[PDB]
Amino acid sequence: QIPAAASLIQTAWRCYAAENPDSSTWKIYIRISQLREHHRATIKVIRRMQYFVAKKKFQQAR
Amino acid sequence: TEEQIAEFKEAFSLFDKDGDGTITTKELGTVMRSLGQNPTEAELQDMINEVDADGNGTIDFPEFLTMMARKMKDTDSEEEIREAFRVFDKDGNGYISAAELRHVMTNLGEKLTDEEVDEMIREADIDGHGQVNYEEFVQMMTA
Ligand SMILES: [Ca+2]
Ligand SMILES: [Ca+2]
Repeated sequence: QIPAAASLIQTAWRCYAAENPDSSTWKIYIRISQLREHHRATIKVIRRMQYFVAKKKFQQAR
Repeated sequence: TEEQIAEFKEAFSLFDKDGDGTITTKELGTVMRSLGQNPTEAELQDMINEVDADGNGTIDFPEFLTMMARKMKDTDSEEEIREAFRVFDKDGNGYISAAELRHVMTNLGEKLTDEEVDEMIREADIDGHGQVNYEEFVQMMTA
């Protein structure tokens, strides 16, 4: 319950924060030297998928 | 519904390396590792299984479109995020301490960075007791 709850909050916030192009959430991708537009797009897809996974896992535990 | 399709098709094509119109765990994992992530096979399978609507283990373009069109801020998600916060609100007063919130956000689950949590808290509007009203967070993320 607790890990599932934490992960839903965190993935939800990472999706929300990725809408703001100057959010600090963009600074975590340290493998990438310069964040390009096509990186931002793929990151947004991955984050949306991670949120939907976290939503399902919380619905199971709740 | 318009030129969004060309964008989604461009996005889809980034993941589908071999061009067969289908995204596997292996290809999803390739894109994530190139971003410096290190997903397990279990995490890759959960991500596919959430998008894979016909249960054949891979993602075709229509299934990708369905997920890209899914509503993220609807009433059902709002209530689920609110109940996730309520897990850390034992007394049910609608408030979480800023200290408990930062520890949960940084040390459990996905483990946000300190700078990320700083950004969360800055938007949180703390009261004068170190308490965060998390219903404001929920509303802020779903507006
Ligand atoms: Ca493929
Ligand atoms: Ca499929």
